[PDB]
This record gives sequence, C-alpha cells and structure tokens, in this order.
Amino acid sequence: DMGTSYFFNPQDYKKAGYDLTKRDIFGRIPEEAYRDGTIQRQVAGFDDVLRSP
Amino acid sequence: TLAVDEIIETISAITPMAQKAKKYTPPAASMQRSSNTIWMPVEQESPTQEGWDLTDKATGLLELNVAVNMGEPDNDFFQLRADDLRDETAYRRRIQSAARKLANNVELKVANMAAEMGSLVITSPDAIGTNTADAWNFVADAEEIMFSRELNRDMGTSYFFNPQDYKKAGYDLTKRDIFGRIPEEAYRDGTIQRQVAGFDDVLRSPKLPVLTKSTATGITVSGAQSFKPVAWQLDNDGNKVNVDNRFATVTLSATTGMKRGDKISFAGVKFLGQMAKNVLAQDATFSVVRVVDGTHVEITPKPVALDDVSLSPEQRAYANVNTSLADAMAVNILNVKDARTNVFWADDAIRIVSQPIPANHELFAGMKTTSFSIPDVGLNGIFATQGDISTLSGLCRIALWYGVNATRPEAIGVGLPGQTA
Amino acid sequence: ENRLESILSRFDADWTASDEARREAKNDLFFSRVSQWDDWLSQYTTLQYRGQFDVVRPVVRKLVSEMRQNPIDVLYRPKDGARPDAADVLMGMYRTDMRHNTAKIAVNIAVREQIEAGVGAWRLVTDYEDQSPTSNNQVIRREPIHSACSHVIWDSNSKLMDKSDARHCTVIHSMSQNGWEDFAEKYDLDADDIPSFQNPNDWVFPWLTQDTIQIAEFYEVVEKKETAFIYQDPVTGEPVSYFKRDIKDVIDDLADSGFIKIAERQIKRRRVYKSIITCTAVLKDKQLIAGEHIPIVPVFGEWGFVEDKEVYEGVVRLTKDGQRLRNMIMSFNADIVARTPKKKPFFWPEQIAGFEHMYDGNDDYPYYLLNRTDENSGDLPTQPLAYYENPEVPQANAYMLEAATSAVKEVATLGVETYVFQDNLATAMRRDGEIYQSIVNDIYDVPRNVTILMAEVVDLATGEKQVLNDIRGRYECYTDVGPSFQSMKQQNRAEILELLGKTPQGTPEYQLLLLQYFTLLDGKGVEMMRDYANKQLIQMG
Repeated sequence: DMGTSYFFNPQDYKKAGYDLTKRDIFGRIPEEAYRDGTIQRQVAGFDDVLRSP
Repeated sequence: TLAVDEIIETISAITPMAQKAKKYTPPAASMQRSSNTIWMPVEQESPTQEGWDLTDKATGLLELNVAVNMGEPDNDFFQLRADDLRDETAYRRRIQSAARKLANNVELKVANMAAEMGSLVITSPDAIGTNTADAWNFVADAEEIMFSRELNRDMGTSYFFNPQDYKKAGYDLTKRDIFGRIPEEAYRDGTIQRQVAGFDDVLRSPKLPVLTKSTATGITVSGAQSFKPVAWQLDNDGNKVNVDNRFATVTLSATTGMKRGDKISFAGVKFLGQMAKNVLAQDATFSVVRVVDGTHVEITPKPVALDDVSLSPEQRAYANVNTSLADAMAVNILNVKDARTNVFWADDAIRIVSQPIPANHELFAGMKTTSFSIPDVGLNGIFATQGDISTLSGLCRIALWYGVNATRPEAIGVGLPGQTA
Repeated sequence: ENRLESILSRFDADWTASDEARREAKNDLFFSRVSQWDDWLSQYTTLQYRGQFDVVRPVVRKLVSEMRQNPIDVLYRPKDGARPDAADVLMGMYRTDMRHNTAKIAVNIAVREQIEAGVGAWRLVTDYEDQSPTSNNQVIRREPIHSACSHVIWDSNSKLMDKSDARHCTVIHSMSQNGWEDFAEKYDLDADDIPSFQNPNDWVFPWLTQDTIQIAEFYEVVEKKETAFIYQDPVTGEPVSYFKRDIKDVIDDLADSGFIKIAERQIKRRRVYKSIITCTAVLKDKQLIAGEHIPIVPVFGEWGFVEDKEVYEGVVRLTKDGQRLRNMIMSFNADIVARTPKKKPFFWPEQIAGFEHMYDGNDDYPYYLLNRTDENSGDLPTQPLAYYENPEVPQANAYMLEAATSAVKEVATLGVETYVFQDNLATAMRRDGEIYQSIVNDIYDVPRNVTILMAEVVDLATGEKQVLNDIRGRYECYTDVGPSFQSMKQQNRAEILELLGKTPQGTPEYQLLLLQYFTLLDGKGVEMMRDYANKQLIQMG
C-alpha cells in the first residue's frame, strides 16, 4: 500500500531502453526511450521504476 | 526493551470472487425446520411433435429443481489472559486479523467450489506462454463453449486468471513489437485488459487452486446407465421426496485414483445445443463431485441422452448429451498433469447462502453478543465475549455461518493449460 | 534549475528551521488533548498503575471560555479624506460571506490551538456559488486548519507575527483513500497515482489506522511591475485596469463598448501562485490564485525570536513538569494504598494453636484465648504483642504533591486575563481583513460611489463570460477591529444604541429612538411601530 519500487543499474537500464528502441515501431513509448534515455516511470505494474548509479 | 505502537504491515489480501458471488439470506425461522435446505425450480424446457393426427401423444409437465444448503460456522475462538501485557497489547489487532482471515476463508471456499464443480473444461496441451495470442485463445475458447451450449449469460461473465497466466498474457501483449492502447497499457501496468474475447470481467485471483493430476488409467463404464430427469421420487414410505438436478451416480469398472474435482469425459458422448438439441463437435465434460464406494462416482452434470428410448418426451426435452453410456465406453481423464486452474463462470452460477446466529437471545445470559460485519465480503457474523475465572481469563469468539452453492455447475468452467503427458 | 528542486529546497530549509517549535507544539497538543502520560516508549514489565489527575484542563477551559465570550471581527473604516461611506460595500460583503458556520468554527479552532499549543491558523478560499453568490457568481469562505504547527510551514525568513513578509508557505494535506479520491476529483488530478509527502504526524497513541496519503500546497508571492492600461470612463473620469486581468477576454470589448485608451503605465503589485506538489513530482505548476497575499492567517500566543529562531508558547508548555510530577506522586501513593499489607497481629503458631477460629474476625466469643505452656520449655516466652504498622503516605510524597500542585497553579495564569491573546487575535483579524479586501478587489464586482449613486462598470466577453472591471481607487478603506455582527443591519442597530446610551434626553435622543424603531425587524406590531417612526421622521424633515 505504500508503493513499490524497482531500481535498475545503468547497464541494465541501457539494455532495457535498447529493447524498447529496437522495436521496429515508434508510437509513444519507443519515442520516449529514443529521445530520452528513460524507459518509463511505471513498468509491469511497479509504481516507480528508477536507475540507481 | 524499548517498544513502539507503529505496526509493520506485512500482508494485504484481495478477494474478488467473493465480491462477484451473489449473497442470499433466506428466512431463518423457516430454515430452522427445513433442515437448512431450500429448493429452487429450473427453467422449464418443453418437447415438440410433428404432424396432424397426434392422438394419445399428449405429454405432461415436468419442472426440475435444485437445492441450496449450508455447512458449518467458521470461528476465531481465542482466550484472553487479563494479566499478560503481551495479550493486553494485541487484542484489538487480533480482532482485525480475525475479520481479514474470515473474509479470506470465505473467498477461498468460493474458489475451491468453483474449481471443483465446474463442468466446462478447456484444456490445452501447451503452456500459455508458448504461442502468440494463446491467452486470448483460452478466453475465446471459454466464450465459445458457453455460446455453443447456449447457457444463460444475462447477468454477466467472469474469467479469473492465476498470477502465472496473467503475467504470461501480459508478456504476450508486450512482445507484440508495437505499442498502441492495449500493449501500452499492458506495458505501463500489468493489466492485459478489463474485457477479453467477450468476457466482460477478466481478473487475476491470487488464490485459485492447483488441480492435481489424477492417477486413473484405463477406467471403463460398467453396464449401460440411463439417467432420467425427475423432479421427485417415491421413498420407502410412499412419501414423495425431491431430487437434485445437478448430480448423477455412475458405476464404473473401478474408481481408483479418482477424487473430488477430477474432470472426465466419456468417449463418443458429445455435447448438445441445449435449447435446439443439435450435437456439437466437442466431447461432453463432467466433474466428479464425490467418489462413493469403490465402483461408483457422482458427476455434477447429469448425462441425459438425446437418443435414449426409455425417456418420456418431456424428459427427453432436457437432454444435454447425444448418446448414453454403453457398458464399455472409455471414460478418459482430462487433467493429466498438475496445473493451476483459471476459472470462468456466469455470474449467476454461484451463490452464498448466509444465516444468523441468535446468541443475543435472553437464553444466553453472561455472554455479550453483538453483530460483526465482515469487511470485503458482504457477510455478517456474531462477536461473543464471556469472561472466566476458572482460569481468570476471557473468551472471545467471532462466528460466521454461511455456505457456498453452485446452482449451475454447467455454467462454471475450468481452464487447464499444459495438459500434455 | 528544476522547479521541483527549488520548491523542495525551500521546504526542507523551512522544515528544519521550525523542527524544534513544531515538535514542542505537537507535544503540547498531545498533553492537553489525548493523555498526559506521553510515555510512548513502553516496556513489557508488569503493568503499573498510571492515573491522570488534571489541574491544567480547568484552566485551559476557563481561558477558552473567556476568549469565546469576547468575539472579535474585522471592521472596515474609510481612510483619511475619503468618502464618508467608503467601506459600506466591502463591509457588507464581508459580513455576507463570513456569517456562516465555517468562519466561526475556523476562528474558534485557531483560538483554542493558540491557547493550548501556541499557534493556530485558518485559510481563505474562493468558490463558485451559483445559488447564493456574494458577487460575480462567487463566494469567499474561511476554512479551518488543524494542527497548524505541524501542517502549516512558513517562510523561514519571516520576522513578523502575522507573516505578511513571508513570501512562500506550504500547507500539508493528509487524507485516507476516499479523501484522496475526492481531492483528485476536486483539483482535476489523477486518482490512480497516490501522492506522498513528508508525514507531519506520529503514531504515538494506539489508533488502529491513520491516514497516510499526503500532498502539499505551495503558495508563493511575487512582486513585480506589470502593465496597467489607462482608459477614459464613458460616464466620467478615467479608470485604470491591469493588462493581465483583461489581456484577451475584453481587451477589445472595452473599446467596442466605448472606452478609449489614453495611456499605458507600469504599476507594481504582488501576485500569488499556488502549486500542488508531492515528494517526487509537481502536479499543478503555478496556478494563479486571487489576492495579493498568502491566504493563510496565523494566530500566535507568546511569540518571539530567541536567536534567529522562532519560539511560540501557550499556557501548557510550562506546566508539564509539575503536572507530570503530580501524576507520578499520586500514582505512587495509590500503589501504597493498594499493594501494602494491612495491620494485623504477629503470632507464633503455638500461641494460638487450637484457637485459630477465634481470630478470623467473627464475634461469637467474648475474649481471645492463648496458650501459655509447652512440653519442652515448660512455659511459652511472653513477649508484648506486635502489629503490622499502618500504611502511611511519606512526608516527602505529601510535601511534593502539594508543591507540584502549587507550582502548576502559579504558572498556569496567563497574564494577571487574556488581553495579550485577544490582541494577537485582533492582529490576526486585521491581517485577515487585508487579505479579504485584496481578494474582493480581485474577484468581486466592486461598484464606485458617484456624487452625481452606485455605478457598476462591467462588460461581457464573446464567450458569454463576465470579466470584472475595477479602477485603481480601491484601497479607500482600512482595517480596524470591532465586535462581531451577523449583518450590517445588526451593526447599525448597535451603533444607534451606542449613540443613544451617551445622548441625553434632548432632541437627538428622540431622533435616535425613532431611528432605532426604523431599523427594527418585522412582525406585525413592530411593523406598526416602524411605520409610525418612519412617518414621524419623514414629517419632521
């Protein structure tokens, strides 16, 4: 109830963004992962997905 | 020993099935005498004839029924020593946990009965993550079997996934290499969609049962057995007593390795179109409810045969199966591997009867009894306290008297992925 | 550079600065509201008796009653050289939209917290009322703030009691799930994304559940020179209107109605912006609100700065020591009374062997029998009878219970009377009057009094919306403090009676009596009396 968090290391975050951007389509989420490095703030239901250096 | 009052919350349960289940509260004064049973009719089905001159071919009327009953209370009797500080500290939070666990018990019972008395069985030889859109194949197969059997779905329909298969469906959606509305929602949140393949409520349920593989091999039917739709029969005393329409006792060669909830199908026996009585292409599926004796079972859909010759025409008008049992036909199992069950039903298939416990009466002096609303589920119980000094203590009891009933076991279903081997 | 980071830097600075006083005020509220045994660090040892023997709650109740019998409200008065009735419309609107239950309750809550903890506050908000609007289909209402010490956080660099020079304030809102749903519905936020912020409450009392959804409202004030358009009134004179307030809505409708632009000046003014924030994101960025001031009014008790940090105190902070001592001593003495052996004789078993039913407390016997002889010693030793000594409260316990009670009695005397506290409430009311007047100028339709009548100059836009047109001759009335009336008719009645009390029985006394009958409420007999008084006044010229 207090929220759940996921933390990627920078390498896995780059790999996740690459997974989004190699997608042969650019609707909104691959476009965000392309122009910005971010995958998305919420993924697979987790209330907050960040990158931990 | 410094201590605080901030509680570390650790668990959080969700009970969707008990929410979707309609709750029935019949009159207690009559239920006391009726032996906690109440009977309901079943929508009438009529026969028909062809031709002009049909003398002596006039039929009668035959209206079937089912019975809904209830089990035993579900309590949280516990005892409170008046000097132990660790008992004084935790009492109210124990009451809260009692309410939560009672609700959990209710919805677990709902899930278990739905999984163990669901006649419709949708099996797959491979897991849901195997091919593309096979989760949609599951949900659409459930929709199609309901539509073809022409079951009533006016109140609604529901499909409960277990978390494993919910995630498998979400993976299927996000692997689509595109992002519109459905895949984007399935990516940002886990939710696949609220409606899938015609079902108007597709949810995930954390406590759906796992249906163990049956050990049965090479079981056959002993003797031809014709089952006749009847509304009552004479007993040994000449009194007419009613008949449940949702059970049939079948005498097999040997009922070893068969347990309650196993799913079977007889070779050659086929479904029917219910109203129109047109045979389908899918084998009829049954669920064994009780394994009585070592050569009898009780399967929850009654196999009334269309081609049966010993049925009166009004009885044949209730046929849901093309052919009867033939003294040799092979009953083949359908759950041949352990697998958690996805469960679908029409919303009017399961109900929850509930009764009161009148412990507030003037008979029970010394006790203080109050009402106690169970949250989440829509149920009421009693909360009774009685102090003691034979042990210098006090006894607290939260009781709840209900009973789940599958009024239409043929409208409930079970989805069994990975039924290979 | 990040807006959220700058806002959060301000918030953390102010939070840290107010840390001490906020915690002390929360402790004072807990002491005077929940329980005086703030012993939230418990132990699993056998339970010990802990009674509560209050000698500070009667004093708090007396002080709150004393302040309640003396209501105080805002009173607008014309400036020096202004028209004699410059404050009529503003005072009428103030009495119209501050006569409800919400305003009185908010002020009462703030006063009670001012007495107990040391600081309270209330808020002014504007709403669209389409049934009974004060003006321009809008109302101004006063809302309460509970636990102002922990929930209202001011600019740390404010050295004024009323915080007029505070340039940003952050208010923390805490709710449950339903309250959060309603907040999101009301502010057009997303109800799926549950917010979070710095929790201002502690789970010190066993409460089963406590609200855990938090959000913040960050108000900031920016003072700049913005454009004002000099026009020419089609009736008479020349008005001034701010460019922002008619930027696009009626910027041409003024000319089309017949206003001709004359000049364009640059006038300095303050604008207030509100942002809705959580601990991770900014929900609403800089939504501009009404008024030139932050809409929160604080009330203080004993307020000061010790060394670059604020201290506010009530009446309870200095009695906690003595009250805790009195509770502890009375608990110890209760323990003495309960768990102590009573006064009974000391016997050897052989002295009363065979007669132990003579000493169990019945009255069937005329005397008590004993034993004298033993078969080994011949005769029992004869010692004077001894009894367990009676329980007694030690002189130390008695002396210190008396001393702690006397000390609490001596400390718990505000002033000699609540003159200083009522003066601080009057300061709060003057500040509230300032804020309300500014908000009125921003959103209400303020007519101008012409000496040729009461004229309104307004116009509609193409979208059917009406934009108020207010001249810059607005601050014509200032703020004083007077008694609290429910309407201008009540205030005029009070003024008439006040004049009547000091007027001797000459001709003005007759004048004021007829005036009082003129301003009376309506039945049938009072209707006849008022008709007679009106006729007499008319006929007397």
